[PDB]
Amino acid sequence: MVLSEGEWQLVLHVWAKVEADVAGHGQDILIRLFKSHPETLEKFDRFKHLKTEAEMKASEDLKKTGVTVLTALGAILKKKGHHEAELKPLAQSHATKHKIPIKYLEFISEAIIHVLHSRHPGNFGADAQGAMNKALELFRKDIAAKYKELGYQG
Ligand code: HEM
Repeated sequence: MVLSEGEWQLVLHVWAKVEADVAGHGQDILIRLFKSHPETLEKFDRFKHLKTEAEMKASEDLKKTGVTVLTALGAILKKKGHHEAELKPLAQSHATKHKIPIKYLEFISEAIIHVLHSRHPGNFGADAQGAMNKALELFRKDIAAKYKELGYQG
């Protein structure tokens, strides 16, 4: 697939607002993912034991992780589709080391779209959400193809 420059603009315009607070958005998104799909918390051996949202809010490990996730995603979106190199190492560790199914990447994409919609309503109207969903679908499709080459397709 291929996004038009206007769609990338909508994606990078709302991403520039997320970057004013990467750690807060990281927390919100991971907590949204774990409350919606609790089985995903099991993949994180570091803080798998957290039982409540309050615990999750108070975990420094969860917040650091959230910042790592968003910083790597932001670096991929800024490429505007030319992300082959950034995707390689990512696809390898999530397919071989962590074992994250494509389904989980769909779940976090939905958590990203839910948080942006709540926090940024004025910059996340319907066209901007369609462009963000396209950009995340592109990311999932290229990662899924890399998973296949690596022998995981999951
Ligand atoms: C937008 C999608 C994602 C991006 C950009 C992303 C990126 C990263 C990055 C950069 C790291 C550190 C380096 C590495 O291990 O590769 C990481 C580690 C990890 N990611 Fe992901 N991730 C994403 C989705 C997920 C999902 C959905 C899960 C789990 C349901 C997951 C589980 C993990 C785990 C278990 C680690 C190790 C955490 C720790 O112990 O350090 N990731 N991820």
